[PDB]
Amino acid sequence: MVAILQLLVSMLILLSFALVVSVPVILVSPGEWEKSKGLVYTGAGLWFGLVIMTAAFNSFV
Amino acid sequence: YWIIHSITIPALFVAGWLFVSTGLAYDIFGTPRPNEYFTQERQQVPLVNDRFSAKQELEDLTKG
Amino acid sequence: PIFTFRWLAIHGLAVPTVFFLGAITSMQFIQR
Amino acid sequence: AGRDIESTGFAWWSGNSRLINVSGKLLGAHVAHAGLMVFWCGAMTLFEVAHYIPEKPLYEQGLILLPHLATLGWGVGPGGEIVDIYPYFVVGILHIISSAVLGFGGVYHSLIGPDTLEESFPAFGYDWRDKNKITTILGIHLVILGFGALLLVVKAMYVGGLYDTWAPGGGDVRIIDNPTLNPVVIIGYVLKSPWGGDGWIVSVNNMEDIVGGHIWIGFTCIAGGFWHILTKPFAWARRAYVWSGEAYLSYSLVAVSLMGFIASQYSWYNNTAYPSEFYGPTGPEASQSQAFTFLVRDQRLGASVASAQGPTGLGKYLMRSPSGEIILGGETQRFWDLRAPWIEPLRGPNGLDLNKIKNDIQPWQERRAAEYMTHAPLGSFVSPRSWLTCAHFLLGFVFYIGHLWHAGRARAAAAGFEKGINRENEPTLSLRPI
Amino acid sequence: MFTLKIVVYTTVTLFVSLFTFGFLSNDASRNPNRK
Amino acid sequence: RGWFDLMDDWLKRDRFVFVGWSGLLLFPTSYLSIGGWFTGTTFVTSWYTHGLASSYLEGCNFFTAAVSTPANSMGHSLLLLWGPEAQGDFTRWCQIGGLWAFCALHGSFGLIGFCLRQFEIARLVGIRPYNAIAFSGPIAIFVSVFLMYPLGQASWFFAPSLGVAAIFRFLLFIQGFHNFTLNPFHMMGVAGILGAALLCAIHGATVQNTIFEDGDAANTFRAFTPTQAEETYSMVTANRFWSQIFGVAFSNKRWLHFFMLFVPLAGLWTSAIGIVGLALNLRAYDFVSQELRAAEDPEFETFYTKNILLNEGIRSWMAAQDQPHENFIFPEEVLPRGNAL
Amino acid sequence: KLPEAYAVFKPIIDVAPVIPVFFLLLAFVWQAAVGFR
Amino acid sequence: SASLWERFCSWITSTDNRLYIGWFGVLMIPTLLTATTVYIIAFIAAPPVDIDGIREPVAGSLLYGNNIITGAVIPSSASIGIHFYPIWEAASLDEWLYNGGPYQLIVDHFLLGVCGWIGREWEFSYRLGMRPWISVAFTAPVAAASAVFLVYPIGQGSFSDGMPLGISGTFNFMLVFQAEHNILMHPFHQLGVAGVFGGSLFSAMHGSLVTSSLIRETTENESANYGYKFGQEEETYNIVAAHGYFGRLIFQYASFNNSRALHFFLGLWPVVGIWFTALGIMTMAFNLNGFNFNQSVVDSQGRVINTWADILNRANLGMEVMHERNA
Amino acid sequence: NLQTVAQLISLFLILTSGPAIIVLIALRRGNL
Amino acid sequence: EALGVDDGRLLVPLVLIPVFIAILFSNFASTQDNEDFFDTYDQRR
Ligand code: CLA
Ligand code: CLA
Ligand code: CLA
Ligand SMILES: CC1=CCCC(C)(C)[C@H]1/C=C/C(C)=C/C=C/C(C)=C/C=C/C=C(C)/C=C/C=C(C)/C=C/C1=C(C)CCCC1(C)C
Ligand SMILES: CC1=CCCC(C)(C)[C@H]1/C=C/C(C)=C/C=C/C(C)=C/C=C/C=C(C)/C=C/C=C(C)/C=C/C1=C(C)CCCC1(C)C
Ligand SMILES: CC1=CCCC(C)(C)[C@H]1/C=C/C(C)=C/C=C/C(C)=C/C=C/C=C(C)/C=C/C=C(C)/C=C/C1=C(C)CCCC1(C)C
Ligand SMILES: [Cl-]
Ligand SMILES: [Cl-]
Ligand SMILES: [Fe+2]
Ligand SMILES: [Mn+2]
Ligand SMILES: [Mn+2]
Repeated sequence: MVAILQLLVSMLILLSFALVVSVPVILVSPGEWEKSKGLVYTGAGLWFGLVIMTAAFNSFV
Repeated sequence: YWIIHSITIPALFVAGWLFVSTGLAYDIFGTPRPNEYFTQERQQVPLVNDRFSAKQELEDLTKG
Repeated sequence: PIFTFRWLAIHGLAVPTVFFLGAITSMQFIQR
Repeated sequence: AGRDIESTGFAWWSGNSRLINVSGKLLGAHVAHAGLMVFWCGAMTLFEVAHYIPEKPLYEQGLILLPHLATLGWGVGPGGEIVDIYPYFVVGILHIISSAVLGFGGVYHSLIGPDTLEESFPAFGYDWRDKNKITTILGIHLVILGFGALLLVVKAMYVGGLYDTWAPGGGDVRIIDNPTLNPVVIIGYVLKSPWGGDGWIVSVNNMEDIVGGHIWIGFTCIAGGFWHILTKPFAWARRAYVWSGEAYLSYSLVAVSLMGFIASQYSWYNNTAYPSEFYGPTGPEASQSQAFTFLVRDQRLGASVASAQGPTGLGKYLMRSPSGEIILGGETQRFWDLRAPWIEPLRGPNGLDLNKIKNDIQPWQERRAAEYMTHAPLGSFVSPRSWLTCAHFLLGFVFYIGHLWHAGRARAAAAGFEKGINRENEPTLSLRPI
Repeated sequence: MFTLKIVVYTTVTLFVSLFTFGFLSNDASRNPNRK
Repeated sequence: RGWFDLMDDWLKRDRFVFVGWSGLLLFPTSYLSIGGWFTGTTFVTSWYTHGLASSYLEGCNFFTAAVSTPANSMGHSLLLLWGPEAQGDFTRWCQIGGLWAFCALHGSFGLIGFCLRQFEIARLVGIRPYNAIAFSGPIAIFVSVFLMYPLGQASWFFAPSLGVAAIFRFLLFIQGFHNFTLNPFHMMGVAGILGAALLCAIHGATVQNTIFEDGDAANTFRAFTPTQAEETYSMVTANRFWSQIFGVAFSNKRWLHFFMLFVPLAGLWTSAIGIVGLALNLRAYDFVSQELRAAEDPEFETFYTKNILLNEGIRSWMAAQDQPHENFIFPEEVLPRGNAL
Repeated sequence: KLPEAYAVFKPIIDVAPVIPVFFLLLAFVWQAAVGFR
Repeated sequence: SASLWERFCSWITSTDNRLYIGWFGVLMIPTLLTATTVYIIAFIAAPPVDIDGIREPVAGSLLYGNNIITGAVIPSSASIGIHFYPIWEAASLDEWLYNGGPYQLIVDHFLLGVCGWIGREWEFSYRLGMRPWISVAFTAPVAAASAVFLVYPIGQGSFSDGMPLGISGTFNFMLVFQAEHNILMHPFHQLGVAGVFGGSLFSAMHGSLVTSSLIRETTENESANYGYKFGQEEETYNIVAAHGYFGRLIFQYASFNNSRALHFFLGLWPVVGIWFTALGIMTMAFNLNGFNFNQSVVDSQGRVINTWADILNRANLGMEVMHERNA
Repeated sequence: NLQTVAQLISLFLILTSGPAIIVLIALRRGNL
Repeated sequence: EALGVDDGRLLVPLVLIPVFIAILFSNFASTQDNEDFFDTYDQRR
């Protein structure tokens, strides 16, 4: 029950790092945000979902 | 520039490191090691007393 | 080229500077 | 372009000055800085809970945010002992996660958001000279601040309560049932002298006064916010102030400078909003605790050149105050204005009563006095009170400097000579000499 | 001592009021670039 | 041309670093002094001269590392490496404090060389030599403090050691044994230094706040160009401001800059006179009338008497470790204290 | 001490509070990237 | 002109006065004059003050056996602490003089006066149409004075810890501060020392470079200062010549070609240094003392090998025992 | 210490994340 | 307490003097044009 939570929040850290690197680059770059606008939405939704799941699993630990 | 300085500079840094790690600095400059500040016979602070016999006095003090 | 005032002064500063930096870095890892 | 000295007149080291006349980027910069502040709060809370050693007190571990959370009543039991650090972890997590949202908002409103707001969002745009709109924004944020103060009040009275050092037998988490809503007490606190023995607003010594004053502050801020939303500055106010972004910045700078000085004095002197079980004893508290411990060790046993009433007029470590009251003697005489929970039961109408110290003393008071004697901000360890006081005093001074700089430049720019003397119509050449 | 206190209070109040109402008298307009 | 003319032409060539004839004295002496100071603060100990560890090899940091003065057993010896004290032995020469003499002598000659460099560059450029006369201030400071004071004292031991904490120790030692704050020449030096700092700050602020609007940019550093025949700031506005704010103001730029030159130089020379007076223990330590008043009146106390007591405390509680050669042994009963005074 | 599940993430948390300083440095780096225009 | 109050405002903010008054001067002049006359009267004829509060007064007045150097206005009694102590809060005038009340009077009126001086410098800068940041420069000595007169007594809890208004009293304050806090090892006092030394060096250097490159506008029979005329539009010295001399004295890159940047640096350096040393005094008022390198070197056996910091600590201890008249 | 290595690795990644954005913007030639 | 006012008579200078000056200031304030200007500062005086 603890290893699952550790893996989940590690995935959350990795996704937060990826979003921090990508989102300003995607938005500022004139080439991006047209062919890859939905990628930002999917990444942010996955980030919030990971936050919610970590909050859920924190309860059982 | 970088071709010569990629060999001379690290070798010089390692030489400076070994000047201390091998204990040559203590021998050259007379700096006492942490285990030889006070001898068994002399537990006090060693001080030179005469200017014209300073070399012999330091030889006597640093002999042990 | 091989010998210049600027070159000699720079090396007179640098060859001891790097030697002393190595010595101090070694001093940092002494048991003390 | 608007992002270079050629098109703006501002160099890179003054580059944020290019944000004065663009609203969207300015809003983004402010939201990004807010995200930075929330990120620091969350990260430092996580850092402090990660380094918290249960046996040591909070003030012996160099912690400054955990005492703030403990004063609010979270994770603290009777006597100031810390039960669990999980609510502190939750606070840190919530701040550090909201920081991501605030940082995204700042980045969006700074980089890809519109440079100006009035052409696309007229409800948010401004000119720095439309007094009605600036007063409306001021009123909205005033309502926000008043609601924050009322949120603190609700925490004090409804959700868990606040830690009180003045509870009997040591501090405890108590619900503030009846705060002081009487305007006379609050006005007297605001109008009190700031010197020794009075202390102005720093000397508030009970939680009821704190909660009542925060009730008054919250409702007053809500009323003033609605006022500034529904009104325009009067003729006396319009002709007295400079109406530009830099002038408002200077006003905020002097306000926060005064607030920083007040907070430094609060951390140094106040032991009610800054409990000594979390922040450690104050300097006067430590000195008086050392004197009291010596007095106790003289009353018990009595071999420390004090066995009877022969020494002095009163007992040892006792003298009379400048107003005649009985106080602790010695070098601690300057700290006779200290009021601490472990010494209040031993003080009577005339001051410290020797027989009451002899008989009505409690072991927890002795333990508090000894542990405060061990850790002295002045001396007998760097106190967290010392860190807070020094840091915020320095911040208050440098922000007074910033206020002076920005106010002078706002005046010069409004008048129109902040770039230098015109050299064509020089003002001093028209004035007659002498 | 009360008479000294009332004199000091009178003087301080007078000077502070003069300062306050002087800086309220459109002080920004008192610049050489004002037209 | 001759060999001397060709050497003069080569030494005067416009290179990145000007050499000149004065360089032949400046560069080797200054380089050796700086290198010897680094060597002493890095490797050389003070254990056999002061009973102290002052080197990075012994564990000291930047503040506590110093090139300590020679042992008091040496008099005012030049401490030549080949001299009778060392007799060519580098290790014994470093142990007896000869590196301090090396640094001090080569540094004094480096200061002389730098002053000659200022003279030579002023002559070649074609300007008045008001540098190397300003530098006479620092030269006098160094000569009085590091050379004349130990020469007047017992030995080089009482000179300042070349270190941060060593300099702080020298300050407190001089205060304790001479009451140098009470010295009027030191007071004139303090006035000169503080007035020079005041002049620097006030002149910078006055010039920055009286500039002409010579540019359309808010940042006004671009509005100036070196090839200007016009003044970049209003002297009349500054004079009016300081005449109606302070009551007096500069009206001549040349007099203002000469005054900004003169104040620190005069302060340094007065302080040098005071230190020369200290060199022979000819100190303004005490006021005889105040001492007589305090002797016949135990209830008479001024801050001067408290300063005298403080200086007595520094002398007694530091003599034992600051002068280990004297073998001072003071019992706790003889040590002055505020309690039982 | 952190909770049991979050103990292994102590190092990154220890790096966390000094992040804003880097932000300041990052700004300078950005001004270095554009040539301080 | 329009009204009586308008005429009063015009006279107050008039540039035709010999000394500008202004609204800040309306507060500055009474406070400064009061503090000045009280300081003169106290320095001449004040009774001795029981500064330590243990009924042993300390004399600091000329009529009680002091000279100019040893004379001072003794700080307030330690029994007073930082309590507000005006004349009307004392039982008698003798009691007020005995407890160091004039020190509090002078300190408070002088701090109000220097704040008014900052504001008045800004006010006359605004009246003359010049830039207003001379007052920002003047904040640094004001900050230092407030730190040594107000902030340190607040942190310590007694005005008796403030700097005495004298010369020997100032020296005593410095020595006691060094003993208590080791200010010499404090990095902010080191920054202040660097600031004042750099200010002296830069003032001397700027004066030397301007005087060295003075353009010949005068004859040998008169002073060179007459080569400059007040109000002249041309520059009195050659910036290019001084820049070339400075760039040849050191390497070429180290030079201030821009005169405005050079003067900005001249203003900035000592002001920043004094700001840092005032901040250091403020921090040490709340016991944020300097670096402690005592007993930093030990041998293998564990015996402490002394450094220069140990000698400094010995001197500080020698001062400390003398300052504390109690155990 | 393994925790020291973890701290150094996390610090390196955080310090890389900053200039990485600027480098990517320069590669994509955006508004830098 | 309050503004150091331990005697009621001390309230007489603290109110009458600020009011009286204000009355003088009123003669200034009524003279000035009190309309909006939409500027950094009001040059009308
Ligand atoms: C916290 C302080 C702070 C803040 C909020 C800002 C904010 C801003 N500055 Mg200022 N600035 C600052 C400090 C700050 N600056 C300092 C210290 C300096 C001196 C070096 C400057 C010098 C300066 C100049 C000279 C200029 C600005 C400008 C700007 C604006 C746009 C910058 C731009 O084009 O980005 C371009 C930068 C990039 C493309 C690279 C950075 C990419 C992002 C922002 C990195 C963020 C990392 C973060 C982890 C991402 C989170 C993602 C999220 C989903 C979680 C913006 C409003 C400009 C402006 O708008 O003027 C009109 C301008 O001309 N600033
Ligand atoms: C951050 C909050 C904030 C801000 C920036 C403003 C800003 C403004 N207000 Mg608003 N206001 C606020 C909160 C705020 N107000 C609140 C909470 C209320 C409810 C009480 C009001 C009620 C209000 C009214 C009724 C009026 C203003 C007016 C004004 C304008 C001129 C104010 C002025 O000259 O001060 C003048 C300040 C004083 C005369 C000083 C009074 C100080 C009192 C006596 C307390 C003293 C405490 C202490 C002893 C001294 C200070 C100590 C310090 C260290 C704390 C200005 C636009 C005026 C205007 O033109 O708008 C229409 C106006 O008529 N405000
Ligand atoms: C909320 C507070 C606030 C705000 C919004 C502003 C906003 C502004 N100020 Mg003001 N200022 C303030 C407080 C504030 N200031 C204070 C408190 C001071 C006193 C110190 C000043 C002193 C000041 C001056 C003297 C000037 C401004 C200027 C400016 C403008 C441009 C700023 C800029 O580009 O920064 C650029 C940012 C930098 C160059 C970075 C500076 C970094 C500092 C020196 C390091 C300090 C230590 C650091 C915090 C520790 C981190 C360690 C790290 C280095 C490893 C802008 C309008 C300038 C201007 O254009 O006027 C309109 C100007 O000349 N301000
Ligand atoms: C605008 C501007 C222009 C140029 C200049 C400029 C200054 C460079 C720039 C500014 C840009 C700025 C200032 C941008 C602002 C950027 C900011 C403040 C970004 C905040 C990021 C925080 C994150 C991703 C934290 C998430 C926390 C988590 C996942 C918590 C997790 C936890 C869980 C769940 C459980 C426990 C474990 C952990 C892991 C601790
Ligand atoms: C991090 C940090 C913080 C703040 C900023 C900072 C200061 C820039 C930085 C510091 C960085 C640091 C640590 C910088 C340190 C740099 C260092 C240590 C430079 C050392 C140079 C040594 C020299 C020149 C010695 C030459 C020896 C000679 C000439 C020998 C002479 C000989 C002697 C003994 C005498 C006999 C004759 C001979 C034989 C000739
Ligand atoms: C002298 C010098 C040289 C050149 C000129 C110069 C530029 C002026 C200067 C530069 C000097 C220097 C030293 C410049 C150095 C500049 C550097 C290295 C700046 C680094 C910035 C990194 C940031 C802002 C990281 C943000 C990461 C976040 C928010 C994510 C965090 C986290 C991750 C892992 C994921 C979620 C969990 C959390 C914890 C939230
Ligand atoms: Cl005691
Ligand atoms: Cl003393
Ligand atoms: Fe100049
Ligand atoms: Mn003290
Ligand atoms: Mn003491």
